[PDB]
Amino acid sequence: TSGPRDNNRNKWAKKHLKKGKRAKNSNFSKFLKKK
Amino acid sequence: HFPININLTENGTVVEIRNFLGERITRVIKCLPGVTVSISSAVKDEIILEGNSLENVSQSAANIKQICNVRNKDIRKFLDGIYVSERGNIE
Amino acid sequence: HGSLGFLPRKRASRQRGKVKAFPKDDASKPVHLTAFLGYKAGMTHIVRDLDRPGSKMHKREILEAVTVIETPPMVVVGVVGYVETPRGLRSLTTVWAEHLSEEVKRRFYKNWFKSKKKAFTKYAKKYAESTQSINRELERIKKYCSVVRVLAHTQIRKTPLAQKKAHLMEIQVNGGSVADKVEWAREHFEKTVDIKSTFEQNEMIDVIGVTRGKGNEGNAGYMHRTQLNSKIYRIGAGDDAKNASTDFDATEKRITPMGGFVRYGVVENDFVMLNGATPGPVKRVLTLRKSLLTHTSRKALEPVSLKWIDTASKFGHGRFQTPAEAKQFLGTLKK
Amino acid sequence: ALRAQFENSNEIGVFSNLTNSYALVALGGSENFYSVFEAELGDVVPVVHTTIGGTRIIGRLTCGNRKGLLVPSSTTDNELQHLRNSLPDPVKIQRVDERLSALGNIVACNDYVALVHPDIERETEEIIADVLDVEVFRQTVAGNVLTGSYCALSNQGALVHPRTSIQEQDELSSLLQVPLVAGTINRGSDVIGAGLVVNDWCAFAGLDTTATELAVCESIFKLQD
Amino acid sequence: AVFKNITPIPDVNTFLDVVLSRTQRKTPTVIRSGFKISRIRGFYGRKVKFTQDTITEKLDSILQEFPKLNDIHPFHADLLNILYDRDHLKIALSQLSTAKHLVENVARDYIRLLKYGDSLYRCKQLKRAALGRMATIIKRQKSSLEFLEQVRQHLSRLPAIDPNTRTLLVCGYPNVGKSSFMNKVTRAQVDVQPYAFTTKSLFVGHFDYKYLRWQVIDTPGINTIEMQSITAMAHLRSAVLYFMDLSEMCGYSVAAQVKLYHSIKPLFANKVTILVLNKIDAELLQTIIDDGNVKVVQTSCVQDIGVMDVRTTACEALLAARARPACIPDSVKTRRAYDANDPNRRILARDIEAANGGAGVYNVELRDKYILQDPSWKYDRMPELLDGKNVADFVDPEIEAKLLALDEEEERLER
Amino acid sequence: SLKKKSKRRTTRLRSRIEKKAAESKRKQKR
Amino acid sequence: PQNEYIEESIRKHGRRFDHEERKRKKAAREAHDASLYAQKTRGIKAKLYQEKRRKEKIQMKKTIKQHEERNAKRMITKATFVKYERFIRPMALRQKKANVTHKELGVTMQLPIIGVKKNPQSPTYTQLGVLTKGTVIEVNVSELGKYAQITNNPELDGCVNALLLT
Amino acid sequence: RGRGAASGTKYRMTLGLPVQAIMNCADNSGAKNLYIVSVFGTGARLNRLPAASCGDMVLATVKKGKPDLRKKIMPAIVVRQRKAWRRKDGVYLYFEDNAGVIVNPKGEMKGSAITGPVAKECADLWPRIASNAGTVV
RNA sequence: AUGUGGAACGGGGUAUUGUAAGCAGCUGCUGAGAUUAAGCCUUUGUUCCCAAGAUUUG
RNA sequence: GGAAGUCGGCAAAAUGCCACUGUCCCUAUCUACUAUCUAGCGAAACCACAGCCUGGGGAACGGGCCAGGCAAAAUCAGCGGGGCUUGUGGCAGUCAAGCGGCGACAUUGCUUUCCUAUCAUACCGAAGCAGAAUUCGGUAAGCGUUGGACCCACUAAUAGGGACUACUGAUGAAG
RNA sequence: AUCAGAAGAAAAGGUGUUAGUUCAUCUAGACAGCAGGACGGUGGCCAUGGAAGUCGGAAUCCGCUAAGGAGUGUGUAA
Repeated sequence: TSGPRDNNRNKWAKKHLKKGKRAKNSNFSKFLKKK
Repeated sequence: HFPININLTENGTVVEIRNFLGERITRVIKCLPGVTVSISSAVKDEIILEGNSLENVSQSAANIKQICNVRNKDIRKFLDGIYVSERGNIE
Repeated sequence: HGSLGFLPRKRASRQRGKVKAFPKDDASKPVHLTAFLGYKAGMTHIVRDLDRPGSKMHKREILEAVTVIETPPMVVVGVVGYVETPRGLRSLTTVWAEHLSEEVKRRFYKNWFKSKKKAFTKYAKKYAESTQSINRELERIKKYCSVVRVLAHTQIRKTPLAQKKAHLMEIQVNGGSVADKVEWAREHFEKTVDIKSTFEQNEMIDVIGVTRGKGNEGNAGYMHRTQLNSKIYRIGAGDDAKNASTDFDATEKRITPMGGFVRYGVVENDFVMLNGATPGPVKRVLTLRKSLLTHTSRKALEPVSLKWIDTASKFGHGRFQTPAEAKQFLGTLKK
Repeated sequence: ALRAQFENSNEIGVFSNLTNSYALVALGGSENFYSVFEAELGDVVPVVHTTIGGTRIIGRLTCGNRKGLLVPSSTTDNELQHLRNSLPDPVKIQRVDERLSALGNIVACNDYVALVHPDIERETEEIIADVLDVEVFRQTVAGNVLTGSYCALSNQGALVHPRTSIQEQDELSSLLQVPLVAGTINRGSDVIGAGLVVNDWCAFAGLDTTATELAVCESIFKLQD
Repeated sequence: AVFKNITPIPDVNTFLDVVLSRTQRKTPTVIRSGFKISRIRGFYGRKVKFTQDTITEKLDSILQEFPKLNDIHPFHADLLNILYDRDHLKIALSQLSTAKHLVENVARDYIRLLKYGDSLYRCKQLKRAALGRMATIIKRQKSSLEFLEQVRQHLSRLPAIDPNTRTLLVCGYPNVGKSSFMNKVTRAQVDVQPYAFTTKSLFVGHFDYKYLRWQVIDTPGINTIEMQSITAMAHLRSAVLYFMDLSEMCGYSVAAQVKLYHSIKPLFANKVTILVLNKIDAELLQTIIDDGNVKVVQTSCVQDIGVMDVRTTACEALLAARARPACIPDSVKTRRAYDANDPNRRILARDIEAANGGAGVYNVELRDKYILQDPSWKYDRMPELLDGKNVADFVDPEIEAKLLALDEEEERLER
Repeated sequence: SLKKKSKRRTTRLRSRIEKKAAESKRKQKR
Repeated sequence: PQNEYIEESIRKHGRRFDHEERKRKKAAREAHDASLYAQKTRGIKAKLYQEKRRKEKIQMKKTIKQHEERNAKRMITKATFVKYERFIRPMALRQKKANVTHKELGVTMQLPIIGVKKNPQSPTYTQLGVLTKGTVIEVNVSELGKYAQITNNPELDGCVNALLLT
Repeated sequence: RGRGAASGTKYRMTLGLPVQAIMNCADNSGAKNLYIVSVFGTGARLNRLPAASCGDMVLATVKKGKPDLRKKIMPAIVVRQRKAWRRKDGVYLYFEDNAGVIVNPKGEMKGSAITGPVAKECADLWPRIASNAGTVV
């Protein structure tokens, strides 16, 4: 089993955070922010 | 069997590698500063790395080679990957 | 055995859960709040369509236990600026508003009745007659300070409780520049910030509270805890008679169960429906914060469509959601 | 004929249903299974991506023909509402409040003749005739009551246990007015209904079925033209 | 007989190092003079016992994994004598067993003597005297372990010939067109070069015909290679498919090939011989044809024709030796089979997947295929409940008229 | 320490090192 | 796969592209690797390398030396052999055969122990047949009744290694 | 042989049948009783008697049955359960009697027709049992 | 330390139980009746209490 | 679920091979009493002096010595804690680096916490390692190492070893 | 000195460093680095499917020489 402390699990976790996966968190806060 | 797909971005300072050995992991590398990667047409499916600093060009050539290493297979039979062919100068 | 990460197992030195960490500030993002403060009214259960690909009940109905906490809109009553120092963050200055309501003034006394109610008299007096000192202090914050945290207090008056001392805490302000935070803070003095403008019904927040005191078994319970990855299902408005009505239910109803929430009361304010358990018993103030980190696990991204919410009688074995339906089914009583 | 598997399971008679008018496949699992069915019947009959009672075994949980489809009482109102919306008008859909809920394991039907697990209730027999518009015979295959799973049947043929006697095959074929074959599938898997799904023009079998059986089904069900 | 499952043999030095390293690492190490003599005795006996178990465990693995020449099918048994000299292999396998008991006896002896150890040193030397002896016992089989490893190395390379299934053995003179037939029939790639003895050993290849699998086992031409070919033909239920160089382009006289076929006829007895006339496009033949068993099939080796016909003839010889109106839709009669190349094939849900995120990410729109009057409402949510009552129980296409036929009635009751 | 052992030899070692050195010298003399 | 399938693959597809470079560099740097291995390693693995390097050094010295030459409780606590038997003689300590090596012939011969002649330790040991160092023992030499002297310690070695008195 | 050929994956559910428990034979293979001796897929939980549930595989001995099926411990699938278990739908289920079927390690059951109700879970996991099931609720 | 103050009852809601006596001819008054905060919700219902004492505090 | 706990039907339960049972999986809840606190009454054993810890002090290394770690009143309730050694046998002859007759390797004769010396999980190098599976070796103690009478299964694996003060909670005067 | 330093393992090993001792070539060009030659009888003889110096057994000789070993390894079925 690959452990969550793995540097490559952490590396690919990063690339998920740089797709539309995080874009749906960037403008997602902008929703409230115009209110 | 599987063609190695290469995409070039930022005038060739970042390389994207696809379909290596059938893997669907996107092997992406950022070239060291002063290194430009281009795909040459005179010879099929080979890459030209141009730069001013030998250290950065050579290390970038090393980085690409070690990214696409065959794993758990045999070097004897699965001899697939990216290898450095020639080490020369612009003129 | 027992985890060693949660010792010394001793009673929490606080009642309101302390936010020991705030999300990293990024100037590319513009200004927003990062936390909130609610009261655990109780929990119910729901029925939901599950849109998780690959899950064995993709596009199938499940049943989920949800925690309902009431969050009347918090009122911003101050701004504080922390300065980076080699010895750590240090609160440089603090600025307040003019009209600090009696709810938050009670927080400054152990006996509000016997006091002379003398809190913030000189400050408010000098606030009106000479605003240059306030301008100077805000100038200091936007010139030196790097972390801007606003005093906000909850309107415990609206809650169906017996407490009257409002709760007070420091919400950090992530977004923009330090000047932008101070402008945002100054534009929200004496105004209220609503939870609809802080959380949006689908994100995944971290819940902080103090556990229910089980007693002495060393000390057991009444510990400070932090649930992570608690997902909002529905942010309801207290003004609408549809806050417990879904699109698959209609049936005009309110989130408060038949007979009022057990040992809490009737929720008539803005509320939040989190999933699963939350620390602490009912009527204990909980803290809600945005997740410290971006994790786009599919559970944190998938949308939610509640099919039906339960308002049966939690005080026993309820079997009727609304008093109208109970009358329709049961024969006409002698009354 | 085709070799196809659901996930990594050869029993595609369990995970899907197919008639002359429609095709029901499991949900949420392999959409590759939906692609397989769509590749041969996508432009001809509807291919419904459905579930019965929150399960992927809809093939063994329903029974139907080109005319009508039946579901057990365990199916939800939501799933039944889904099926009727997706399915076209000429196909009737009904809830069979019947003794043995698994309709696929007890009833194997075509457009004209159906074979049922003798242990069914009379009202179920009446509605099957009313809905399916077929003659109902309360018989058994190879001495086994599970007609639907041990007798893969279509408009142009049928397959049964290799064990059943020759006189039994002749009796079933004559009473079915159709050629019949006592064959195997999936390398000795005797659940012919659970391994083979057949319409009057196409048929699907598990990946583990060898070529000898595939030739046999091709001959009996005459898909070559 | 898949001989690939045999563990690889160490080369003595590694064998001792692996055994000794395991004893040091897995058993205790520290002891003092002041400990009770029973504990001192128990400690060193554990090492002596442990190494014996390690040595025997390794040795038994060899003795069990290797194939017992007597108990196997005489095809592979006769193949192994020509390759490996069954006596030498049996002598090698037996020596390791004599080794296996010898280590056991020494271990039993020194454990037995160690019960009388009086001081830490005297037990120390019996343990050393032990470890030396089982070390010296093993060192004597250097030739045996090396021989077995070479035998193992070549065993894993051998192809698992199929004796039970129907087979078509091919034999003849070298470079007589047998390689071309094997390449055209079997999917295996056997190197074909003008150099003689290219078929160093047997090459097995499976082929599918008449909905059945047939194993074609090409044999070396004709000596060690000739002996292997003779043994393969000796015990193998297969049809002889000898290819005769009619055009003599193989470098051998036609009379010489006929003489070789006549000599091999004793081995070809009780078999369906084939009189393949190789290089037909490119005397003794009548005598060979007089047998009758061999079927005269012309083979145009230069023109590359007749290979399929020869295979069909051989397979046939081997087989000899051994109201319901199905209203199919009109679209079915003109349906284009989905093949990926042509764009014609309508897109499939598998392809809509890969564009839209793949497995586990793409959410199939279940509502996307309802036959409905409108494709906009195609994502609407239908009411399910209202006031204790289900919406489902009331859905009636004419329900509005039941509601109007009402309105008169209540208006009657109020009046 | 920084090591896997202690550099300060306990007085037993300061005691028996010298005598065992003395026995060594006596052995060469014999 | 059949026979030398990898050899066929090498023949028909070639070896790895940089294989010669990798092996040449590996053949280039083991000199540095050996010294790094000799200086950093500690313990048994160090000691084994210590003794094996001396093996190769002495060997290479000899092969090169050959080169210019070409150019130019009452129980028995010792092994025993078979009132007077007051002590207990275990069957474990019992010894019957000995490895007697002839002096002139220089061959270690497996000979049964006919009897014990005299034990230098004490007459009781000789009477009890206690095998010790320096004890004379008579064995049958028909296949070679002759005396011999024990050149080993049967108590420790566990084998009766003796030299013929001839 | 555990979790083998069980199609998808099983949701967690309450543990009903610990080791050394008696279940009825559910199919017409010829058996009457089964005896649990071991449970597949149990970890190193100290002093935890392995327990079975619907759709689980256990090594079983035919306590009461014809001698040919006896004398050979072999896996069996627990098809029913008496302890109350909750579906992910939320409803709580329980049957009258603990029942199990006799199955080979591959997944094909050795019976020909199973008797009575079938757990909807095991019908989902095991297509072979779903092939040979009478009524599933 | 006089107020959407607090308390004691009471009403309503929610609940647990299972139809109270008596009357009339098993049936109906009777999902009645009883209990309901002691760690349930609420109260324009009635009444009272509180606009204190002691101590320690630069 | 019904002997899987335990050397085990110990004790209850079942009545006054089958069957029952909280022995166990796995404990949970409820009742009384002790218990705690308050008013009163009120001992004795014991006592050189005292009471933090690591290493060292020839021994016996200790509570006092030495070198360090450190160290902030008063208390309340629980718990009783107090330079060895290893992986490689013995006899005989042959060399022979060399030293002063030995002679080195080699040759021939016969017979709770901690440790890593890692079982599993992570990575790594080699092997006829095609794939799968596996073998050997290296870094590695983060993390697991089971359930029943040498066995018989599960399991990824079922690796080898060492050993008054403190502790746990609760108040608390004070710059 | 990736855990330097302030008689027991001990004998040995280190492409660590610094000094010495005894031998070697060296402007007839030292060592290394490079260009080139590194031959022709001869594929010497048994040995063999195929062994041409380099799977394997004895010599292992000769013409040119400034030099080419019946051959130092890799390698090729050869």
